[PDB]
Amino acid sequence: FQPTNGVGYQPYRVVVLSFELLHAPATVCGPKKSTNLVKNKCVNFNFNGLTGTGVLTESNKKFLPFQQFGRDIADTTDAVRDPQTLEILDITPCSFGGVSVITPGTNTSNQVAVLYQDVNCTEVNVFQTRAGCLIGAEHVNNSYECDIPIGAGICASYQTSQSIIA
Amino acid sequence: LTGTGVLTESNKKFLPFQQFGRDIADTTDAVRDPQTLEILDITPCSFGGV
Amino acid sequence: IQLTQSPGTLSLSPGERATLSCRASQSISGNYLAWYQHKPGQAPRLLIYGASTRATGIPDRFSGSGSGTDFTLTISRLEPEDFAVYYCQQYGSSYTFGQGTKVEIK
Amino acid sequence: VQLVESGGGVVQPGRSLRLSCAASGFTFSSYGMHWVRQAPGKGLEWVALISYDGGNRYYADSVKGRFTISRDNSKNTLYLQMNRLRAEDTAMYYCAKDRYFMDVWGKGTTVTVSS
Amino acid sequence: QCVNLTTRTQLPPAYTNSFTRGVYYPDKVFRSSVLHSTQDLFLPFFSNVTWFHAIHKRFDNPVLPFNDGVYFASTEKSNIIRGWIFGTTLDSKTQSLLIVNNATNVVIKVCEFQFCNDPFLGVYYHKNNKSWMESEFRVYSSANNCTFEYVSQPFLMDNFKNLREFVFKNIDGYFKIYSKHTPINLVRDLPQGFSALEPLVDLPIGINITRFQTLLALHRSYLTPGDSSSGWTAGAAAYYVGYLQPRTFLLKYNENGTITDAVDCALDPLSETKCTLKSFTVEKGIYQTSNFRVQPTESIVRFPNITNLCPFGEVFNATRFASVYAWNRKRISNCVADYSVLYNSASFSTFKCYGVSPTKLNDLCFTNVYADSFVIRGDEVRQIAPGQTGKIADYNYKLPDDFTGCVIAWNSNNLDSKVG
Ligand SMILES: *[C@@H]1O[C@H](CO)[C@@H](O[C@@H]2O[C@H](CO)[C@@H](O)[C@H](O)[C@H]2NC(C)=O)[C@H](O)[C@H]1NC(C)=O
Ligand SMILES: *[C@@H]1O[C@H](CO)[C@@H](O)[C@H](O)[C@H]1NC(C)=O
Ligand SMILES: *[C@@H]1O[C@H](CO)[C@@H](O)[C@H](O)[C@H]1NC(C)=O
Ligand SMILES: *[C@@H]1O[C@H](CO)[C@@H](O)[C@H](O)[C@H]1NC(C)=O
Ligand SMILES: *[C@@H]1O[C@H](CO)[C@@H](O)[C@H](O)[C@H]1NC(C)=O
Ligand SMILES: *[C@@H]1O[C@H](CO)[C@@H](O)[C@H](O)[C@H]1NC(C)=O
Ligand SMILES: *[C@@H]1O[C@H](CO)[C@@H](O)[C@H](O)[C@H]1NC(C)=O
Repeated sequence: FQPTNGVGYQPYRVVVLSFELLHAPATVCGPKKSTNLVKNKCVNFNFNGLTGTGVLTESNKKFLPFQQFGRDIADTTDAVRDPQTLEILDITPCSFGGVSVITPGTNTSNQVAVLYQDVNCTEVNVFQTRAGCLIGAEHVNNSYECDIPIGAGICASYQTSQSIIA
Repeated sequence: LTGTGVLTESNKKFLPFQQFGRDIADTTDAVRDPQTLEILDITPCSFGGV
Repeated sequence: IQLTQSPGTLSLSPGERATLSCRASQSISGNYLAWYQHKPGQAPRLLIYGASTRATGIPDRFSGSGSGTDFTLTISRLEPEDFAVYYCQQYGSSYTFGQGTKVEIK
Repeated sequence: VQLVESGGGVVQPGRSLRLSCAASGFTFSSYGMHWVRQAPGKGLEWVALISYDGGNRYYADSVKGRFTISRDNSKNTLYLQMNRLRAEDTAMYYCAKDRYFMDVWGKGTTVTVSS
Repeated sequence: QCVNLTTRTQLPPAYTNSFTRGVYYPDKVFRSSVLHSTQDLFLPFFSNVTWFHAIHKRFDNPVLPFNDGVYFASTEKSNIIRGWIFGTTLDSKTQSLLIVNNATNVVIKVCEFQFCNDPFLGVYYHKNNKSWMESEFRVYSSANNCTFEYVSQPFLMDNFKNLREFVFKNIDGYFKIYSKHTPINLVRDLPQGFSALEPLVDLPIGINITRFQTLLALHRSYLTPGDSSSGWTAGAAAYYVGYLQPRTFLLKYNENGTITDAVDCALDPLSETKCTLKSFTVEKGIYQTSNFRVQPTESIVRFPNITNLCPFGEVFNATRFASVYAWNRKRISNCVADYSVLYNSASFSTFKCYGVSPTKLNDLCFTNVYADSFVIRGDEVRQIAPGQTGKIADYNYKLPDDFTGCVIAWNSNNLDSKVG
C-alpha cells in the first residue's frame, strides 16, 4: 500500500451488503410510502414485501401473537396480519372461470349465448344456473329433449322469431 | 435463406411485393429468384423408409 | 391612380394622436391600400395592408381605416420612433404611391 | 430574407446602365419582384415589376420604352436595364420583394446621371 | 407563399361505421387455403370513424392525432387530395414528414418545415413550358434540417368511381404504408364489403409523430381574385380517418393467395369461438373459448409506520476500515434506507449485485442486512464473488454460492496508502 503502486496493488475499500429473507417481520425496508387498505375488492396487495392479487376481507382466524402470515395447502398465502393494525385478513383469489359459447351452427343463425362457468351473475335476459351465469338464453318452463348440453340438467336449443332458449 | 430441395417451375402468382412463400409448417414453400422475377416451387428431396 | 396625401407636414409631440389621410383619384379596387414608413437613410417598411390589416411586428398603436377613395392612417399615441415620412400606396390597378407626409417633432 | 443591389454609379445622360439584385434566404422563384426609386429628398416612385415566373412585366409611365426588367430564377437575380438615362432619373433605386405591396426592401443602389 | 385560407362555414363532424375495412397483409409471405391468426395494429370492425367533407364553401382539413396509426380512405374523382403531413408541432422547431404527389411522381422529404395555417397545393399557368405547373411552396415556407428524400411512382392514381384506402404506421423507426385502389359506384359513404391493403413502402425516418394533416387542391379556373380566403372552389372529395389499435385478427386465404375475408377475435364471443376453432364455420354445440377473470382496480401498499434511516453513512464513509482477515460486520435493522442514492453515487468503482438488482432494491423489505467491510488490493477485488478462489476467498472472506446481495468497492489509494 504505497501511492506509487500499480492499480492492481492499490488499496480498495470493499463493502458487502447481504440481504436475508428470514420469514419474520421485515424491518429493513426501502423508502416506500404506505397506502390505505381497501376491503372486499380485487386488489394487488403488498404486505411487508409479499405481493399478490386477491380480495382482502375480514377473518375470524386467530393468529398467534408471533404469527404474521398464513399459508394454504399449495403453500400460497392464505391470510396476512396488517402490519399497521394487528388484524387478520383473508386473501381470496379474485373470481375467475371458463367462458363457453353456446351457439347453433352458422348454417342456421349468427345469434349466440354466452355461459360464464362457475360464477355468479354479479361481476359480469340473464339466467342464473348452478353451472354458472348464462346470458342470452331465455328460460323456458316447457321441457324438451336435450339438444345442446350445458350441464346440471340444463340444455339449450334454437327454437321459437327464433332465439336461443334454456 | 438456405435449405435443401428440388427447385422447379411454378404457376403460383406471387404479388409484386411478395418474395417468399411458406407452407403450413412455416417452412419455405416457394421463392422468387432475386435475379429473374419468376416463382420457383421448393419440393423437399425424395425420401422414405427402408 | 393618383394618390394625394395630406397634410404635407405634421408637427406633433410624443403621446399625441396623429391622423394621416390619403385620397385616390379613382376608387381603389379590393381595398388594396397600403401604408409605409421611411426614416432617413433607411428603406421603407410595411405598416398596413388591406386598408386595415397590421403587418407582422407592427405595434397596435397603428391602425388603418377607410374605403373607396378616402383612407386614414391613425397613430393613437405617438412614440419618438414614429417620427418619419409615411407613404400610402394602392396596388389594385398598377402600383402608385402618394407623395408622402412628414411627421416631425413640434 | 436579404436583397443586395449592385451596378450603381455615375452615368452620362443618354447612356445606359444595368442594375442587379442578388437574392438569398427565400424562395426567390415564387415572388414577384419590383423596382422602386427615390430622388434625393423626394417621395417614392414605383419603376417596374416582374412576375415570379418572368412572364408578365409592367413599367411606370415615366420609364416606358427606356427601362427593361428581367430576372434569372436559377441564379436568384433580378436585373433592371436602364437605357437613355435623363438627369431626372438620378435617384436611389430600391430592390423590393412582393408580399401587391413590398414587404422586403433592399438597401438601394445610388444612380447619378451626370456628365 | 404563406397565404392564409379562413373561409367560415361551420358544420359538425360526421361519424360512420367501418364495417370490414383496414385489413392489410401483416407480412410479405404467401399463404393459400389456410386460416392464420395474427396480432397487429388493425382497424377494429364496425369502428366509429370520423367523416370530413370538402364540398361547396365547406373545407375540412384540421390537424388530427396519430396515436398509433391511421386508416385513411378517400372517395375521389378528380384527385383533389394530393398528400399528407406528419409531425408533432408542424413548425420549424421540430422535424416533420411530407408526402406530396406530382403528376406521375411523388415527393417525400423529412425536413424541419414551417407550415402555414390551412396549407394546400397551388395550381396556376406559367406561360412558359406551356403547362399548368403545381408549385408546392404554399404548403411550407422554409425547409431546415433535411435528412431524408425519396421519389417513386404515384401513390394515388386514376360520382366517385374509385376508392383509395391507406394505412399508416409509425413502428419503431419505420413509417409503414399499406394501400389499395378499389373502384366503386357508391356516392354516399364507404361501400360495405372486403378488400385488403397491400404494403407500399417502409420509410426509415426514425422520428416521433403525434399529429397529422391532409393536403388537398383547389380550383380557381372560372375566375381568380387576389390571394385571400376567397376565390377558391373545392370539388366533391371526402375522406375518412380511423385510428388503429393492437388487435388479434383471424385471416382467411384463398387459392390465389388473397385474403378476401377476416375476423376480429374480440369483436364478439362468436368471433372468439371462430378464432378458437381456427375456422369461419362453427358447428352446432358448446365450445370453451376463453376464461373470465376479474382484474384488480388498485394496489394496496402496507408497511409498518416507523420512521428511521439506516446508518449506511457510518459504514461507507467510516474513517478507518478493517483488515480482510478480520473483516468487520455491521448488522442493519429497524430502519429505512434508499439504495437508489447509493447506486447513484459514482464514488464506487465496483458495484455488482447477485440475485437482485439495485434499481429494484429500494422497494423490497428484509429482516436483517449485514454490511461487511474490509480493505483489499485491486487484483483481489474480483475474488469477492460467489464461487471464486484465491488467497482472499479461501482464507480471508468467503461468499456463499446462494448469496443474495451486492458487492461494492472503490479505490482508496488516497486514504489507505502511506509514503513509506
Ligand atoms: C413523442 O412526443 C410526445 C409529445 O411530444 C411525448 O409524450 C410525452 O412523454 C413524456 C414522457 O417523459 C411525458 O412526460 C409528456 O407528458 C408526454 N407529452 C404529452 C403531451 O403527454 C413522447 O414521449 C415522445 N416519444 C418519445 C419516444 O420520446
Ligand atoms: C346447410 O344445411 C343444408 C341442409 O341442412 C345444406 O343443404 C346446405 O348446403 C348447408 N349449407 C352449406 C353452406 O353447406
Ligand atoms: C349469487 O349471489 C346471491 C346473493 O345476492 C345468492 O343469493 C345466490 O345464491 C348466488 N348464486 C350463486 C350461484 O352463487
Ligand atoms: C314457470 O311457472 C311458474 C309457475 O307456474 C312461474 O312462477 C314462472 O314464472 C314460470 N317461468 C317462466 C319463465 O315464465
Ligand atoms: C360513435 O360515436 C357517437 C358519438 O360521437 C355515438 O353516439 C355512437 O353510438 C358511436 N358508435 C359506436 C358504434 O360506438
Ligand atoms: C439543423 O439546423 C440547426 C440550425 O438551427 C443546426 O444548428 C443543426 O446543426 C442542424 N442539424 C444538423 C444535423 O446539422
Ligand atoms: C384467381 O386468379 C385467377 C386469375 O388470376 C382467376 O381466374 C380466379 O378466378 C381467381 N380465383 C378466384 C377464387 O376468383
